Amino acid sequence: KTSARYMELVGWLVDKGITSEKQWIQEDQASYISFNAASNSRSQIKAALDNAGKIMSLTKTAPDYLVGQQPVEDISSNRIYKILELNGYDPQYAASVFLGWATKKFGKRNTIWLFGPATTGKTNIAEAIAHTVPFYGCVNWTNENFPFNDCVDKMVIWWEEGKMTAKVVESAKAILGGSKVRVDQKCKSSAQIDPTPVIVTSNTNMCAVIDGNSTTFEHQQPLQDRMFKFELTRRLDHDFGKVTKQEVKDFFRWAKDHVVEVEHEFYVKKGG
Amino acid sequence: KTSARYMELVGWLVDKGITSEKQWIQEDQASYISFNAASNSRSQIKAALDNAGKIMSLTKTAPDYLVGQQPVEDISSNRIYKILELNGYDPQYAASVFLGWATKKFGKRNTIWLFGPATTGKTNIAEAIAHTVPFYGCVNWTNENFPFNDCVDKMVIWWEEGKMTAKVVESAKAILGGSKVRVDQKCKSSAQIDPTPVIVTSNTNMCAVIDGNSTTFEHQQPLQDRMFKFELTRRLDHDFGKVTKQEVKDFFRWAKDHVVEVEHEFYVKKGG
Amino acid sequence: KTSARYMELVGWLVDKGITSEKQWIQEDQASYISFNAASNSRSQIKAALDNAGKIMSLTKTAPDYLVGQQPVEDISSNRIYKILELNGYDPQYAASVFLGWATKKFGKRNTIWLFGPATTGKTNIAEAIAHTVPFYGCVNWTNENFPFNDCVDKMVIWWEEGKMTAKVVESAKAILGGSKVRVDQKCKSSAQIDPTPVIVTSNTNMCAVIDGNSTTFEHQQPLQDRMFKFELTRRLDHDFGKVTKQEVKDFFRWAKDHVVEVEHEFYVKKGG
Amino acid sequence: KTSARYMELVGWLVDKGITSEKQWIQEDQASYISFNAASNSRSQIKAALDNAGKIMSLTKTAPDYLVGQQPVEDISSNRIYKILELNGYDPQYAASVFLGWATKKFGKRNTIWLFGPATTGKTNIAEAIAHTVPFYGCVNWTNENFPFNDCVDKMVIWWEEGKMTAKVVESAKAILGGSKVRVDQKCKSSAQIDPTPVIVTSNTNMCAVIDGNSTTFEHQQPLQDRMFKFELTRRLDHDFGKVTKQEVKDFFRWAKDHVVEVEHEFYVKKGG
Amino acid sequence: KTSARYMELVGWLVDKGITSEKQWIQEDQASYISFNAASNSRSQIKAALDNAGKIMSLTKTAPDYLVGQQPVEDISSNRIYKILELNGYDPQYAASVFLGWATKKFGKRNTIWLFGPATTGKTNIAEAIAHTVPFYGCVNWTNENFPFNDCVDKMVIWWEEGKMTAKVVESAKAILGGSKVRVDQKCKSSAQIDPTPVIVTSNTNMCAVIDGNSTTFEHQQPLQDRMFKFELTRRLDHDFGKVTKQEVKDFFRWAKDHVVEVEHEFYVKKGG
Amino acid sequence: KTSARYMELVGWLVDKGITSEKQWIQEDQASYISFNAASNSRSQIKAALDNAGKIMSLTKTAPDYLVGQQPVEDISSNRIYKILELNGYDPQYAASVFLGWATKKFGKRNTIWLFGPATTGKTNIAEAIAHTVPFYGCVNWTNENFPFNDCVDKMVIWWEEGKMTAKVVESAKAILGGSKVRVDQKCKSSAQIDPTPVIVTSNTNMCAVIDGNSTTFEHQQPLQDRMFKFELTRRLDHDFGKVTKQEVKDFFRWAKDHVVEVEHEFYVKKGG
Amino acid sequence: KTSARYMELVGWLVDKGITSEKQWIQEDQASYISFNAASNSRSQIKAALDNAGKIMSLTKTAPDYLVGQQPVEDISSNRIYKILELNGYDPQYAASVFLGWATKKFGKRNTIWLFGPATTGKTNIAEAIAHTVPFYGCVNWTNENFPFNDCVDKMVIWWEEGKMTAKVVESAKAILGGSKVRVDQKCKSSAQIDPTPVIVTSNTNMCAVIDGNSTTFEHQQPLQDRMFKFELTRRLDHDFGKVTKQEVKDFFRWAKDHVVEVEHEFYVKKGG
DNA sequence: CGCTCGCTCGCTCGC
Repeated sequence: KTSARYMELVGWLVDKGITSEKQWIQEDQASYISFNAASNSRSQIKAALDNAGKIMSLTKTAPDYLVGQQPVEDISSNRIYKILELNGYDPQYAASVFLGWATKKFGKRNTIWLFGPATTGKTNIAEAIAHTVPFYGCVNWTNENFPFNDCVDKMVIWWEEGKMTAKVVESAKAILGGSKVRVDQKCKSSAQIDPTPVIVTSNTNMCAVIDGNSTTFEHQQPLQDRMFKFELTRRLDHDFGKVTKQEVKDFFRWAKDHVVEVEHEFYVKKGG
Repeated sequence: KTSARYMELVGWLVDKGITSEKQWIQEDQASYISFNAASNSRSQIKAALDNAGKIMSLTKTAPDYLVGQQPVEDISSNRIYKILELNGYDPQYAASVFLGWATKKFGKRNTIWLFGPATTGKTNIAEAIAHTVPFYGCVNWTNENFPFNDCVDKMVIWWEEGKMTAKVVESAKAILGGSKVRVDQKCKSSAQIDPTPVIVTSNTNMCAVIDGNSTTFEHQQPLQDRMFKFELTRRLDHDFGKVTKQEVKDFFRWAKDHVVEVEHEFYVKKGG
Repeated sequence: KTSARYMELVGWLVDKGITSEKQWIQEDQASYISFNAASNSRSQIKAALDNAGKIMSLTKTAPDYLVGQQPVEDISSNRIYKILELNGYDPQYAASVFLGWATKKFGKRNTIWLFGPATTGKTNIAEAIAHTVPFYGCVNWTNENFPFNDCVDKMVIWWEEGKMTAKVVESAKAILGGSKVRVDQKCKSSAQIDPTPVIVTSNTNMCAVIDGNSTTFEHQQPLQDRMFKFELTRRLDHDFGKVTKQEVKDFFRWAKDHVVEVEHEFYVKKGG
Repeated sequence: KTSARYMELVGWLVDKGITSEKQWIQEDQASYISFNAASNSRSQIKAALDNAGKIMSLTKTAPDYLVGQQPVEDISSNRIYKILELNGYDPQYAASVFLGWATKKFGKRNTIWLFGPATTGKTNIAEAIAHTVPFYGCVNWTNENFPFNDCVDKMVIWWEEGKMTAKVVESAKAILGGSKVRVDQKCKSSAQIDPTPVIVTSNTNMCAVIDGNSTTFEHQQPLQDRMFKFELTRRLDHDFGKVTKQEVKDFFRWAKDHVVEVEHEFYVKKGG
Repeated sequence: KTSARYMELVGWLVDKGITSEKQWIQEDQASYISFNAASNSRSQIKAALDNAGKIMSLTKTAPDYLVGQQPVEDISSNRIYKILELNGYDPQYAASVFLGWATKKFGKRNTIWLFGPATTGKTNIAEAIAHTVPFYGCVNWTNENFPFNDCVDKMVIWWEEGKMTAKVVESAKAILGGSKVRVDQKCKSSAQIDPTPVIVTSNTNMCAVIDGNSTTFEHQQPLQDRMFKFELTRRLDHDFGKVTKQEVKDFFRWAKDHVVEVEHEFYVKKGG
Repeated sequence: KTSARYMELVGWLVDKGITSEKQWIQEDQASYISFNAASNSRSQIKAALDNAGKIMSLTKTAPDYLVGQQPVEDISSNRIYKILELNGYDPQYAASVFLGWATKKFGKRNTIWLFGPATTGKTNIAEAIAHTVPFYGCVNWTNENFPFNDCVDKMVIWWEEGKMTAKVVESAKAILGGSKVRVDQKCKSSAQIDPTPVIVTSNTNMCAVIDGNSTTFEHQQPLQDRMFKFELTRRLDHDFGKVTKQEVKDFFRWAKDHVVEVEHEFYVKKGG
Repeated sequence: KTSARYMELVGWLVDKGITSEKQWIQEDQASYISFNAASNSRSQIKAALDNAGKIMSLTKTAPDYLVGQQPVEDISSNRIYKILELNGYDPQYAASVFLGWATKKFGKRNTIWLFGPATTGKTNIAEAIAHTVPFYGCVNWTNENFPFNDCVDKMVIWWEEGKMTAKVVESAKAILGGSKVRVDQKCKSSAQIDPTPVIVTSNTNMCAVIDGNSTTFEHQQPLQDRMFKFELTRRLDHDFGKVTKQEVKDFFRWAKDHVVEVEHEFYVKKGG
């Protein structure tokens, strides 16, 4: 009775696409109606749903999800290639670097840092790329005590606001460096931050260690060695935008199907 | 009688169209009397009411509920066109700006800010906009500790004056432009904030962030870049207010069908 | 057995009219004996009483309970007419203004505040007018941390004391101008505040808006436009109190049977 | 089980002739033991005690309760009369004023202040009069925004000390003249205040209106008109105390059986 | 099973006289073992314990508990008499004052003030006097007026510390003079204050009432006239105190066997 | 069925030896398995464990349990004597002081403070003294809600760290001064606080009243009078440590079999 | 039915090769299905896991787990030997020092300071050392309210980063020196500090006690005595890391089977 | 077959 129901719920959760509350309400909306019409208690169902969500968040990361089912042939039908050609960089090399960084094949340099203000248009593209996946964790830097709130234990962790001070750079260098360690949040919560690809998209200089109020350059070499620098030249135009998911998947599949030379340095040269 | 009673209550709520207790008491109050005379437990009724409210609040976008079956018909039929003609502006540009702010076509301009005294023409417009939508919210600054309370399950979020200290400004700026994040201010407050348009109506200047008890300047640039400037010079006459929903729907349909150029600035131009 | 008894109790409670505790205890006498001899209901009885109170309050108008059966003919018999003649004001114009303000069809001035001497006699008249109705809610400024508290389950709102700040004035201006918004009174308690005729009677100047901890005369024109200015000059002696209901009903009937032209000015015509 | 136990308790209380709680606990010691050994029903007992207190406060105020069937006989048989004769005040006029204030025959003059220093002779009399009534009320002025807390349906009001700030004076002025106002409670609602005889007995000067931290003289005319003035210069000597009930009842009967004409003014004449 | 256990507990509380918790836990512990081995129901046991406590507290008197009948046969035997003789006080007068204060036959003077530090010998003497009786009670004062242990129907009130602000000064004189006062504990607890003798023991100056941030000298005479100042400047030699019950009984018998004349005032005539 | 099982569990717990949770888990752990196989209610098991702990604790005070039953007959047969000879101090005087402090002979002095560095030998002595008793507690300043939260009938308390804030010193002086007080440490847990022997072992100066961040010399006299002081000279010896209960028992026996003079100061006499 | 499942789980955790619940769930496929079909309670499973962990920690120490049964058999084919040859250090001397430090017989030496940047391969070695042991804890030291919370008797603790304030120096010395004390973890939890070594691997300075914003240099001798200086400023190669447990066990066995000179110093220079 | 008290489970507030 209970075991069969739990197995059926696990099978229905595995053979579907439920993640957040909005997606679950938009997809299968009859579950809430059935629960309201039946009994007002589903502890086993809630536990099974939580287990399925944890298995989906810890199972597939980004490489098993960004693999498309059909590679595109027309390179002019993608906005990413046009943006890369207008900015002044190689599109194939950038795609290969992105595929190598998202697969966990770089090593210590597992953090991509961007440059530019909020009027460049890259923030919307980054938000769309972060929301196109299932689990997503935004790094809300609002206090100087706990930098990671609800962004731990997800799929893709990205930062869109907040500046790291001098009291958090020592922890960021060990968290974003790509090492598995168990860290306790508040008191009754102890998670394990694993090595995942985290993209940093801000405006200020991330390598400048802001020691409270001033700026002290005492450990910029490790932050520069374990960090990247991808600058954007051409900004976003008017009447052009809205990053979807099928085009991104096709671009990822085309970049993975044709791998070329991939470099490993700090400052990216003007190639292409 | 449990499942059958819940099904009958759901059917009566779907056919009668009741949202809260006030609407049910004002309209057909026979279902509530029957439920009170029959069983004594109100947990199922509360769960059904919460489910109905959630289904009514989450279903589509904020601009999808303002488009009626009537097309153009008559352009001049509301007080907004008369106010724009008396002050000296264009109606087409204002309609395009409203359609872009309600649909999120600009990306950054997703908040309407007002300025001027109460005897000029803003309080009546705000009251009409709040009364035109039943599922509207208002962030009343009653306390200086946890002012953000009723912020979920609503579309039109109101905003008034008050000593807004530096605390939740960083979380409100990410929600006023278009994002999805949770903000906790007390005990049970874990709830995701959906992207919806927020209207700001105040008598004084709300562009400067207050530092507890004094008006200072710290985060005025993001509020000026995300908010929209709406200056006024004409005085408030007589018989202003009480706008029906049909005129608002006709204006929204005319603005969505007849669109001009796309602009992105703080002030309002008189072109068109 | 239990359902029939509950239905009989609901019918007896609906066919008796329960508005207060003391009146219900002085009128009915076998209800307590029946409840002690039967079961031990509480939640259902409270819900039924709340529903009956809501249906009795929000269902009709406040001006329908003040109509009389015969109009008054002697102008030197009622105390209100004598007070209006001794104060030096028009009686017919004042009656027409009161009838227009009580019907909710006057405009933006839905509140009437008086400013006279200390020991005059208006306090007894205000208390009699507040007690003449069944439901009456006073604005007691006991807890300074919360704004409006005693304002649900009533209709007649009377202000006695309490220093209103800027936030309280801004929250009250949204309801005193004819709008409808949700005002919070505790920790998560939203309720629809409908527009009703609020009568203000105190000795302090209500035009001076306090700016939290200091005094700043900044909200004068809107406070003067959204209200009137009814001052007194004559003083009453001993044996002038004890306002009944037949005289008030006769005065209301005489004012409704003869309605003149209503004006709109802050300064009343001192003629009498 | 509960209804039968409540009926048995009511029958035992009616057959035993119990009125208060302390006397019933000190005398009828078997009823409490039986209630503790059987079912524990405290809510029903509290409701019955509240109903008995309300019935005692409604029927028979102070003159019909503190008036014995036997006469006074000798004039020298009361401490209050001896104190009034030694201080120089009129005894018949004071008795008439007390009978008029305790009977509701004064109208707006329902306030009596007793001016005195430290150990003079009025504090002990006030304490004895407050302790002679089992269900009396005391002004617990221990907080700023927390005025009354235990004075609902109390015909006897005791006052010892406590300077009220400018935030409850407007509510106290309307209640001291025999009115009916709703005060803000410390919980979240508001109780009902009935027109009972409230006496004042402070130590400093009650004529100065404490408006927060200064003295207000512009609004002192109504407080002076709706108040009395009593002075006591005779110090409390040894072998003069112990106020009982038979002497007070005899004094009340002698004052009611011989009423004189007193001038209704601010001060009290000592003629006679 | 439950009735027999309740009867055994009542018998052990009545005839056995089990009042202390540590002694009852160190002696027989069969009731706790039975309650742990049985179910979790303890309403009857709690009611029996409350009834036993009420029966033990019902008794205003300390002479039958402290005074005995065995002869001493010597002048000096207890340490209290030696301390009083070394400090500079009368022996017979002190014994008469103690016998008059322990009997509760004074009337107005029902307080004992002790001047000096806590290391002199007043705290140890108070602890010995409280432990010499079988039923006693102490209530500390840490915050303002919330920490109240148990003192209903007692005869000795403890006062180790507690700085009362300008709020309860007018109520303490009436509560410690010969009347009652309202008590506010947590929430669902309300009682009165009977005329019991409180032993005041402080080290600073209690005559200067702190009014929040300053001093007050307007009602100190009323609190000083209803008390007995006892100067205790002679400190101990090397760990003095620790009086048992036999020594206290012998001292009480020696003080009662030699009674002299003692006046009723505030200043102690130390003439011996 | 339940009573017999509870009696069997109590007998099995008494016929073994309960020390703490870690010792009970390391020794016999079949009680939990038996309780899970028999019943399922954890309340009965918790009550049985509490009864067993109370029965094991109710045996002796502290001096009769810490003193061994084996004589030495020589002054050179313990590590304490060697440490005292190396650091330069009197052995007999130190043993007498320890016997007087552990038995409650000084009265006002009931705390032993060990001053010096961490690598001296005081930590091992403190650990041995804490492990020599079965039930031992510790007071740590980790939580900012309650500093003295470890007080559930503890007979030996050890101090290892924690600042001395201006708040708990007044409560600690009444417990460390030898007086029958009942100070509450949590919420509704005002038990009989007896004068238990407390030991302090820190490296910094514990006589500095840290009032936030500075140091105010105003609450150091009672802590210095109720505490001791010992200035060591020898550091931690290499290859020497881990004192057991045998050395403590031998030292206690040598101090009890050889009693000399007893002083009452900080630095004791070392002549001998 | 749960007793048999608990016994089977305990047996599988004891003799089987399972440590946590994840390994037991991933091992047998039918056991997880049976546990899901039985019940949903996890308290018994958690208790069994805690008992197994306690039995494994009390039975086998860190020496029996870090040392293997077979040696490496190669004095020039290992990662540790290559790192020592590249950094300039002795192999046999380093192995002897490691065996002496990881034995728990030095007295106070329980940590090891390390320098150099994060690109020297120390992070990979720390991750391998943390993954080679089952029970691994972290030092979450960020806020100034809670000191150490993730230390519940961990066998291998790794120090990450954090500004060590000047207040917990005594608590750190009592934990790293083998001082057994019953210190509280947070508020509602407590444990016993056992003598276990904690590894230290970071990039900042451990001697600089950063007290919030300043730097305290008074405490340095205990940190230098209870630590081991290890240089790591020499740059190594790239594309290395990923150390398993077999190599570490072989190195430990080779160091234990061939012991040379062992000293108790601290400043370990690059010998050889 | 009906009245009543003890064992056990459910709604709700404090910390």
